[PDB]
Amino acid sequence: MTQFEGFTNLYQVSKTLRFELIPQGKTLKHIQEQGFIEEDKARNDHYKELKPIIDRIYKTYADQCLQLVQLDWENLSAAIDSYRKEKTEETRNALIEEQATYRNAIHDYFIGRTDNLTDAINKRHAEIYKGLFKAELFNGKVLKQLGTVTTTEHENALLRSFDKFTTYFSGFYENRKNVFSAEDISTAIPHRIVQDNFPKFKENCHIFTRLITAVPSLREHFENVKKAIGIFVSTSIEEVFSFPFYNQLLTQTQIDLYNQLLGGISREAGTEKIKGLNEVLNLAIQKNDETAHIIASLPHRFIPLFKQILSDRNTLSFILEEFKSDEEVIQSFCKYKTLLRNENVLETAEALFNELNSIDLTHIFISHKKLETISSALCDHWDTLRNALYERRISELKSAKEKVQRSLKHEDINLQEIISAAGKELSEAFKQKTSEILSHAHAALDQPLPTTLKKQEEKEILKSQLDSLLGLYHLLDWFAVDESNEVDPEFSARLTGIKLEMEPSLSFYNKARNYATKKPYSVEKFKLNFQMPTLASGWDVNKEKNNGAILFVKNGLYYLGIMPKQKGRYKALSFEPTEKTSEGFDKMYYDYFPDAAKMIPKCSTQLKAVTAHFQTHTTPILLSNNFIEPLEITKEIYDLNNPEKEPKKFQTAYAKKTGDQKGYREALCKWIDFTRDFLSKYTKTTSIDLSSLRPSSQYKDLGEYYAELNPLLYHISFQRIAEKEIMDAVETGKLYLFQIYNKDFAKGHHGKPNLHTLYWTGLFSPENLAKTSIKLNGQAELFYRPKSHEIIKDRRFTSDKFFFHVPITLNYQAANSPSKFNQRVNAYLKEHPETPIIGIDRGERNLIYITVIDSTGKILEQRSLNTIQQFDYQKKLDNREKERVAARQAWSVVGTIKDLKQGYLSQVIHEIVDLMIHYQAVVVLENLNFGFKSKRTGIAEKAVYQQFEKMLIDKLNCLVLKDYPAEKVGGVLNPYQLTDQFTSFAKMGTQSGFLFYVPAPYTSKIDPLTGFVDPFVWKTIKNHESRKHFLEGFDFLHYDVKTGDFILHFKMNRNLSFQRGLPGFMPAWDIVFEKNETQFDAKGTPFIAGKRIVPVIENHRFTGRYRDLYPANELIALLEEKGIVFRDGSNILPKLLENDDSHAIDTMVALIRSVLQMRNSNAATGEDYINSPVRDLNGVCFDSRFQNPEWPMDADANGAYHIALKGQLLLNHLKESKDLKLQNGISNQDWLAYIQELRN
RNA sequence: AAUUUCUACUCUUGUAGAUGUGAUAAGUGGAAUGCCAUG
DNA sequence: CATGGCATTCCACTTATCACTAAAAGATCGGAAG
DNA sequence: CTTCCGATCTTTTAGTGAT
Repeated sequence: MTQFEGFTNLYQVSKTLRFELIPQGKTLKHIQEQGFIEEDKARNDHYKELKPIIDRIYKTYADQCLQLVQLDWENLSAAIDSYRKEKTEETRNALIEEQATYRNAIHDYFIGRTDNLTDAINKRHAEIYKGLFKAELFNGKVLKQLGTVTTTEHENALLRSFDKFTTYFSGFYENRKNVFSAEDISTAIPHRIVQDNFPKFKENCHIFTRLITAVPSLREHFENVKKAIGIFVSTSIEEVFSFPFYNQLLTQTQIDLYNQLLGGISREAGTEKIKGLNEVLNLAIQKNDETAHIIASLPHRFIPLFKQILSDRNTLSFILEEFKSDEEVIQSFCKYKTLLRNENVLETAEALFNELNSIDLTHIFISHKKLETISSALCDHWDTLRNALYERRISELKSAKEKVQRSLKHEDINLQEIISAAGKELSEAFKQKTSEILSHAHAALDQPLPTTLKKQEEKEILKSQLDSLLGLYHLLDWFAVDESNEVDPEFSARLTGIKLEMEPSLSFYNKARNYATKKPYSVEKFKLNFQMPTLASGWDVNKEKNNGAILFVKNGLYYLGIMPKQKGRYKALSFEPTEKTSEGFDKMYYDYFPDAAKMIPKCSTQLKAVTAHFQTHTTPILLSNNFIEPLEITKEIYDLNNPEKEPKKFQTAYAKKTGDQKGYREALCKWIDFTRDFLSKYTKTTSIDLSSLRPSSQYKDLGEYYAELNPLLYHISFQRIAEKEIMDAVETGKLYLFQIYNKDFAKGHHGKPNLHTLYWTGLFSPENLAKTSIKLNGQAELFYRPKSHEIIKDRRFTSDKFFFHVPITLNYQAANSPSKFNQRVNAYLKEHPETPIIGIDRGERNLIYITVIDSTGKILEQRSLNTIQQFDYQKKLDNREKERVAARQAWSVVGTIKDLKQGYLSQVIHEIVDLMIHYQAVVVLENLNFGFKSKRTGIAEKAVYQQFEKMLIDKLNCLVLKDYPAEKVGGVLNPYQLTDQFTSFAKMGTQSGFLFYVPAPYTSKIDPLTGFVDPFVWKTIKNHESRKHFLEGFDFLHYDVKTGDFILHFKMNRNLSFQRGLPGFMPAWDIVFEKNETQFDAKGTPFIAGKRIVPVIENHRFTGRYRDLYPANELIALLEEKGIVFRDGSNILPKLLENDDSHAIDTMVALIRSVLQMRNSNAATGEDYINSPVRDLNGVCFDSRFQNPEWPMDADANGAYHIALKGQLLLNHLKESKDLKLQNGISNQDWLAYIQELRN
């Protein structure tokens, strides 16, 4: 028997807290006199400007090392293909093994242990390889091994700035250490060139050979384009797509060349571009040949390879030089404008335009690749003047039309022919547009230019002027000025001259675009160091004179004290713990052993002395220093810790591979005895009690023992320290003291502290001191950021502040990582069938809506979350989005929307968890991958809502409640754990702890009462013939004289061409055209039954506005127009098909589509509602207007109800799932079968 | 109109809710501009 | 009035690793012994 | 006085986890 409160203290989580530091007294002065702010800023400046120097060494050794790699890829390809053939598990582990094998073989070159190379170069590579991740870089020791990077003296002087400070790069050391590891990390060289680029190359090989065997004609094309691109000149175009050629393509340059081969070199602007492989293949597919139909039947795009890590860009395509400063761009543009003006380009341009009215118009030609732009700009469609010329050339005449379009679309056409086919209205539109363009250009030239562009309006005016400029250029480039056909010599000469005169605006335009779109600089914080190499790396009392960080607690307040190096050295400053009665500070005492698995072998078995001693002789060795008693080390123990093999005999890999569990158990028992002896005899840990441990042979796994052991090591005490001593240490300058501070520690606050502040209070709670649930962690940094009743707006940026970041770990007593968490959740839900369900849906009126249901599907509660603390957030969302797109072409700042995002989502989250703890339910969300929405719904931007899952996940990872008692479940010391750690959206299945994921569609459109939804697709019916075929596909239709409603009876296996193809649970349907009489709700307001809302599409191609409809009244008006008698209950179906005019058929189709339109909404009038045309088995026409709380209130409420029902189905299957597993989503047919089944 | 930071309010010189930092790397998507084609 | 494939720049986003460290080991430096 | 030696300060390091 497990209970809901049992889901706590399951696994550790790690959080970071941020605080502002207030200096206390003279320490603010004394930090300035040492000037550590400027020194640290200079240090950090040296760091980021020296970082690109360092990785050049990494790049150089990577390129040198990889060029010797030579491997067969046949086995890896075979494994990949075999796993592709069928996705059984043992092939997956086979492919995993092959991937690890290839990764290790590639890493062998890096370590210098590869077999294929000789021993001298192997030892050379090893001698290099040990030097990358040490201080050998900074003194240039490894530079002697390379002699290739060849830094200048300024770089060497930069390297001299970090003498005796190499620990600053430890994080960078680890970051680059992830690179050269065969450990399947996504950010690693061998994982990239094994699992990322190589499958792409293999499939590119296979699609190439399929293209070759499909048609051999493009083999000539491919060799031709290789010769044109001039890349890989020493190999065949077949051989490059062969597996042995992947012995190249490891360095960046070959990757770049391959990508250029796929894409093609881009020349400078205004020039023809050399096409690539994908481009020529797309040109082949765009010819609409039967061969293209053969190609369209095949995959038809190569895939570029991923970029090699740490390298740079070395493309052959043209790179435009970028601008530097505002004054540069404005002076360049001012002088360009004055040059253009003094060149009098406008006057000769005007002379060029009016010349057209007094020239032989057939003697001037227009480029065939620009005429469609002119047709679009001067008519309602691009195809207007194209079809005009097409039908003119047709009119002056099967294959003849082909020759006409061939001669038309490719050849440049004289202007007189254009005028003859077009008409003088296009001439007047042309002269109007040219007048507008010349007016814009003249105004832009007359308009001066601002003194900078940091304001948006300056960017606007320059963008407008330069925009008019390249618009004029686009106007100028319309004319086919080439002399292949006739062209007027003086006119062409003046046109070419003026185009060359005003040419470089386009380059000016792109350079201005690149300069203005740069993100503006803002001031940043940087890490403080106080000349401490290891400032606050850890808190331990032994290291506290080296890490230099000491905490104090004073009557509720918190103080962090830093002592610096005095006269360039660590003066041993210490204090005396006085009585608790004495006034003063309470110093924290950090007694901590980091981890048994790393420290015990370090201080015990992997010392230099023991390794030397036991290499010489087999005699056991006694260790004395840092031990109260001489510690025995046996040969056997060293053999277990140093097995000359990957699996240690006490560790579980030995058990998994070997299988001899006896030796595994005995080695484990011996190891536990040894580490118990070590913990007994070691100086730091001899004072700790370990009586809570089980005896040695009872333990199951070593990791279990370690996870048991680690919480015993960590321990905090507190000692009162006299106040005047601390004051004297501060006044001497020997102690820098800050107060840890946030909003909540201010005196003017009352009630509801911030959650992080509540964590901080809970860390130092005496109960947490008794047993450690909240553990303070190491590696804390300090940041300095410079500067940037009536209250001052933006007060917190006015002056410089000292920031403080500190990591803490929650649920310390729990295990390191969760295991079988979903299994535990499924077990609890199996034991509790009575658990409620909460459904979430994204509405159109509401941003989000919630529904609470039981196991019986009864609505406990629905509620609007559209407004929280009486605010409409969708309004601000749409204003911010419209300013985003308005600033997009405006060359403005990009900005962010995500603060308003998470501000609304936080209140949503808080309401969600309040409901969750109140109801002890589960929560169902829609799968983000299996759906699509747009602006018709409120919040539904896919990027917006997908991110909303994330804070839900980690808030449910370590959920606490601010008003709970700290010792209670849901308090600080017992956080609720309900989910697992989020990794990636594509990673988790349908279940994440108590959360559940279901397919989005077929949720809102269904009637809740019986499970009816329209099965008919309506884009099928385009003509009255299809509409007639649709209306004949019906069973029986008659009018109820008693109820005054029109009754349609429908069966499956009819209109299957118009169905959506998903069968329902029952084959019978009885649609009722409800009479549009008045009806009343639960409250008493009248409403019209069957009322529908419909957009306007009367113009047959566009969408209008919304309007009302009364289908029964319009229906009876239609039959009175047709004069067909229907007050008899007779079959109206033969009577309707008698009148075969397309208008009548279209009207009845529209009416029955409208009554099949389940969703009814118009926010302009404010009516969002659901009316079911299909009546109940009780005969009740369902409406959401009835306001029954038993049924959903609104349409989005209906969707939330239905997604809750989907979750109910999924967990009911879990109840039937005896394997404790879950389905891979929910099939739509299964869903509608289920909902129709229990509804009917 | 305040905040470690962010959001919403403003009486409270504050309120309520959220808030894993740092470093590194890669990828994706937009937009603009050119080039070649197609409807 | 758009689409397809490319190329350059700029911006935005996600995604995917590592650390959450006391002590050994080694460098080095200032003051007494030969 | 230089060499050495013991103090002292950076720098690297140690490695678990399912029938």
